[PDB]
Amino acid sequence: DAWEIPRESLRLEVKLGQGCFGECWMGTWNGTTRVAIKTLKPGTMSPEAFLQEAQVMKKLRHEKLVQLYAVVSEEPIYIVTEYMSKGSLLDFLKGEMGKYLRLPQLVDMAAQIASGMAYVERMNYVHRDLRAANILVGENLVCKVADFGPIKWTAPEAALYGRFTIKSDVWSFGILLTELTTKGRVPYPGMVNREVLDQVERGYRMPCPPECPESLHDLMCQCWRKDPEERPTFEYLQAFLEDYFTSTEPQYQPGENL
Ligand SMILES: *C(c1c(C#Cc2cc(NC(=O)c3cccc(C(F)(F)F)c3)ccc2C)c2cncnc2n1CCOC)[C@@H](C#N)C(=O)NC
Repeated sequence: DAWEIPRESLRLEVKLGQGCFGECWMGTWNGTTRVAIKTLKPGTMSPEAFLQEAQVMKKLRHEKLVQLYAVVSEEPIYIVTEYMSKGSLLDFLKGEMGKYLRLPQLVDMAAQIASGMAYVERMNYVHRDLRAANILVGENLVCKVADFGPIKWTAPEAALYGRFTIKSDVWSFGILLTELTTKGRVPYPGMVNREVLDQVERGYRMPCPPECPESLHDLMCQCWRKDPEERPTFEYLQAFLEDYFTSTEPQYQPGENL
């Protein structure tokens, strides 16, 4: 494999997140270039299964996807991507860093995520796990799509019958629109996973947030139609939020929170 790397090239400087899947670290590869690294706990999971993740990352390059730099096929395993300076989007929004992110900033992010997903769309691949916990931010509020390793953020047909399409990713993206607009709170407040599947299949969807323009709530409701083929594309979503403040909501003025 030409992606492969000799083990002596990686300083694993600082630790970041642990778990039953392994762990990930901030570090320095090749002396020069700073990088993120994901390990594997040899006891908990298998090599050929955990390495099918990298397989996918190999065949995907796009400026709004996290870039796999390198791999290490022997335990302890190391999948090695670029490093993103500002951590998870979830952490960013709840964080003091995003006490002051007004709609303008938030909608641009959604546009960059969208573009990247519109790429995934173009490549006939499927994420199965789109939510602010798997979006990374870097300098200038660049956002990128990741995948580390359930039901509020995924569409019914997927949760139930396992029909995980790109249209399951559109739904969740709609739910991600609620994270960006709430400063990274959880969806379905005072609701728990089994009460969610009822209300949703019964037809319950979330209301337009405080001070979030209804244009965005309608977009979410396009994201969350039950008939999947009549949810919109990431091609359309991208162009939509790209033009949001010129074409859809140019009246817009800020306020307390958005
Ligand atoms: C730790 C972490 C990282 C990182 C990383 C990382 C991610 C991935 N996964 C992908 O990006 C991916 C896999 C499959 C498919 C796709 C698709 F299709 F969407 F493109 C993407 C593989 C390997 C690695 C190393 C990271 C990077 N920069 C800054 N901080 C980072 N952190 C810390 C997280 O914030 C606290 C992350 C992982 N992995 C983790 O374990 N979180 C708990």
